Parts: sequence; C-alpha cells; structure tokens
Amino acid sequence: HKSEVAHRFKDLGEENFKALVLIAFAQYLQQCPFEDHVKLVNEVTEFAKTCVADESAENCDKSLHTLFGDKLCTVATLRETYGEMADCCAKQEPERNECFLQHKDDNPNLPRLVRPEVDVMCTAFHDNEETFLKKYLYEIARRHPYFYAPELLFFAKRYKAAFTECCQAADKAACLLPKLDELRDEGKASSAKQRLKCASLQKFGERAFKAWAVARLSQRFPKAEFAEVSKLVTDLTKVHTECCHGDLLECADDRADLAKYICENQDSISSKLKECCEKPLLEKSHCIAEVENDEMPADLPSLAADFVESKDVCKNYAEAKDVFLGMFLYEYARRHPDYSVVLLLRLAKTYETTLEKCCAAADPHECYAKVFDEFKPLVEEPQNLIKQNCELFEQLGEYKFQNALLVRYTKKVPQVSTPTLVEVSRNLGKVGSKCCKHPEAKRMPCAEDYLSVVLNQLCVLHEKTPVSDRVTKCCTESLVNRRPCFSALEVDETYVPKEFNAETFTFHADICTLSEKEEQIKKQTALVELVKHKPKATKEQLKAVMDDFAAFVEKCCKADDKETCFAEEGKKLVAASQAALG
Ligand SMILES: [Y+3]
Ligand SMILES: [Y+3]
Repeated sequence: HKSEVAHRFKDLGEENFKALVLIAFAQYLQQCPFEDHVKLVNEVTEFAKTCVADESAENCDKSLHTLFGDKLCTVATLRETYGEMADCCAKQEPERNECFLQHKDDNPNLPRLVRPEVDVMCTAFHDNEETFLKKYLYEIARRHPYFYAPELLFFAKRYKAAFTECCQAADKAACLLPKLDELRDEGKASSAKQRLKCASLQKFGERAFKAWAVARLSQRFPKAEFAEVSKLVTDLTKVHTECCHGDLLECADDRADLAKYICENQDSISSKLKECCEKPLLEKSHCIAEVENDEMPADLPSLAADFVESKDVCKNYAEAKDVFLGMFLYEYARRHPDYSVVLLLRLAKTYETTLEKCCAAADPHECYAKVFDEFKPLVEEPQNLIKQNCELFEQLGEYKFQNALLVRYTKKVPQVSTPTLVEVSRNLGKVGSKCCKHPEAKRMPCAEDYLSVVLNQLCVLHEKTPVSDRVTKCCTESLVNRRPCFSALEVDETYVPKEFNAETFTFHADICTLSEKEEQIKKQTALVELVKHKPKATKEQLKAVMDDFAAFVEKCCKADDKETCFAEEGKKLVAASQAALG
C-alpha cells in the first residue's frame, strides 16, 4: 500500500512487530536501559497503528530505512554515549543507513549474564510472561548485534516453552537448567556459523560462496533443474551479502521474497517444503533453511558420460566454464547427499584443474580419461576417518572417547593451552555421539556441520594466542582443506617434556562435591598436563595411570575421611606413575 509500516504490521502481527522493533533498536542502542526501548517500541507501534488507520498520515509513506533512521536520531544521548555513531545522524538517506551499519563494533563488553535461582525467574515469568521474554530479547540483542532478529525470535519461542513446562514440574531445576544450557550452546553455535559464513564471503568472494550454495542446494533439491538451482543460488548470494553487510531490513525482505518464491514453485524444487510453506511468513525462511533432503530421481543419467566418457567435454567447457563447472557440482552433489559440501568442492576443484591442463593438451580424451580415479582417494579419506573414529567411539564411552582425542591432539600440538585442548576434544567427542548414531549416508554431512564450527573456534582461539605455525597454516589455508590439514598434523618429535609440577597433580576432597561436568573437566585437564609432561608414554601406560587415577577418586569420594585418603594415597599414585614413566 501507500505506507510500508501498515503492510509489515498487518503482514507480520502486532506482538511479532513489537519484538523485531525491540531487537532492531537494541542492536544499535546497546547502552539505553530496557525501559527506554519499551517506550521506543510503543511510540513506533502506535505510529504504525496511525499508518494502519490513515494510509497517508504525517510521514507514513516514508521507507522503513528512512523511518528507522529518523527515530534512531530522535534519541537524546546519542553522541554522548556511543561516540562516532552520531555523525551518521547528520547525514541523509541512503548514506545515513550505510553510516549506522559501519559504526556497529559488535564487541562492547557488557555485564556478564546474571542467571538467578530457578524459582525467582519462574515467579517473574508467571507474573509477566510478555515483559520477561521482552527483557530476554533486549539482553541477547545488545550482546549479539549481528544476530538475525527473526532467528532470535525462534530462540525466544523455545525460551518460553522451556519456562512454561519446567516452572510447573516438581524439580524445576531438573527440567529448566538443562534446557536453558542447551539453548545457550545452540545460540553460540548459530552465531559462530553466521560469522564463519560471513568471514568466508569476505575472504574467497561471491563466486566461492556461489560454488558452496550450488553443491548444498543440489543436495537438498536433487530434482530441481540446474537453471532453477542457479536462480535460487543467485538470490541466496544477494540475501547472504546484505545480511553479512549488516542490513537487517534488506536481509529480512530478500529472505521473505526468496521464501515466497520457493513456496510458489515447490513441485519444481522439492516435495519436502509442504509443511514449511504451511507456516507464517516469518517461520517460512527458518523452516526452509533446515528443510530435509528430497528423494533423488532413480532414472538419473550416469554423470561420468557428460564429463569423462563424452568427446565434447572441452568444447562444452569452453562455451561457459563456470556454468559447466556449476553443472558438474549440481550433478555430483544431487547424486551424493552422503558427501560433505567440502568433499564435493575438492572434487569440483580437482575436475576444474584437470580440465585446465588436459583440454590444452595434445589428446584431451586420453588425458582426463582416469579423472574419476583421482576422486576415489579424495572420497575414501573422510569415509575412512569417520568409520575408524565412529568404531572407536562404540568401543569406549563418550567421556572415554574424549580422553582418546585428548591424548591424540596433545601429542600432535603440545604447545596449545590445556583449556583450548580440553574444550576442543570434549566438543569433538560430542560430534562422535551426535553423528555415529546415523548410518554412513548421513555421518559425513553431520560431521562437517559440527567440525566446521569446532575447527573455527580453535582457529579464533589460536589467533588470539599464536603458538604453532602448523595450526596457523591449517587456519589460514583453503577452507576446503582446513580439516584435512588438522588430520595430516604429525606428532611433535621436537617437543621437550614439561617439568613435573606438584600443584598441577594435587587434588583434594573438594572434587567429590563437583558436578559430573566439573569433575570430568578437572580429570581431563589433569590428563592433558600428564601428556604434556609424558608425551612419549604409550596408550597402554596412559590408560594404566588414568584407570589407577579413576579407581583412586572413586575409592575416597564418599569414604571414611576423604581429605587424607586423596593426599596420602594420592602421593603413592604419583610415585607409582613416576616409576613406570622414567
Ligand atoms: Y502469567
Ligand atoms: Y542494500
């Protein structure tokens, strides 16, 4: 209509409109208290009601960017609080929005999240459900300025459901706390993925993202014609570029436009969009993004015919290299949803390389004949790693598998800080228990998802604390070969053992009153420091000390005087270990 505010309000819903407006303003004004934002939201809401009533009231036909900016400049203490952001309020559209976007340093140290007792929150929730979820969004929004506001709304919907059920049950802490921790982990995991996707765009460029998207969309929509997948990738690239740039308004519009188009052509894209295209406008974008892979046509031509066996390959390559390479990805990706996107890019990379030499050669059809024998090792490598690692995950527990990784990676890079080694290994153990549950046809894509974000946190951690040139090489190299680089890491033979530190290997009765997580991390920290001090001790000898130490703790914890038991007999264990490890 004449006004956009009216449409959006009516196209979305008052309560959802009031939420997005709250997040939108909270992401910029990361200082102004909660009560201030509520006033900002109400003023905007009432204004939108005026726009809903009169389709041409005072400043009602203005664009969202314009209207948003005007209200953002209305704040009194703007240059007196945020600093350079106020110079943007002296500009005009569309440069003013571009300004605001620039001055958005997403690292303003804020008071750490203060989680009270389980009953005070439940009481506050019940008294005012609406405002309890409003304060949730505010506190999160200002802490994650680049977090996609709609995605934060699905995190608030789960937050309500958790509190709605767990505040009614007998043991509220044995329902809520675990559910709250899971969300907090899911939230940081979602955040990390967005910032990784964006960092990759600002490193390898649009063409690189396009290649990633083709491979992924072809896996999800293995029926959709190539011309359709290309058009979806072209829209996804523009959507991803405006979201990484920091424009929530254009990001949310382009996502809505794409969600609408996908839902209007589902018969020509996928049959698995039936229930996603049932939902409201805002949930369409989210549902479609996590949509299950469609079944692949059984009557598919052999992909080796049009790319190797054919004698028009070089001729069909010359016409449009990227189009032809895109078709190769499309055909390979849709035939192999059990492959990681990263593996398919290794194959797509290899094929390009081989066509860039063999097509300029004397006899091409002779040169690139055996190109599919070059993929076999590229495919077998990850498959062999998964099968070998998932087998070992069955043999031991989850915690016992983490101990195996602890030893494995400490021996490889013993210079890395214990906490980084513990955090990485524990996370990597949880990948095993969340992927090995599936069969071979789901494991690799499952692994890729989790490994991508686990390997990036390590790379970010190591960049703040540079320690190994090898780890720097792995983090700075091609994103495709990131995981292979870490896999290829050899045991450090140069490394000289850390000297024995009594403080490091002294435990008390205090450990008995630690949660399973706390206890495990204390024990796993001690294991890393054992390998850093005995890096050439065998899996045999480590297992011996670990078990001797495991039996040691589960022998005085809940025993007649546990304070002396863990000090007196604890010293004997150290001495008993110091006899077998020189
Ligand atoms: Y209530
Ligand atoms: Y734009």
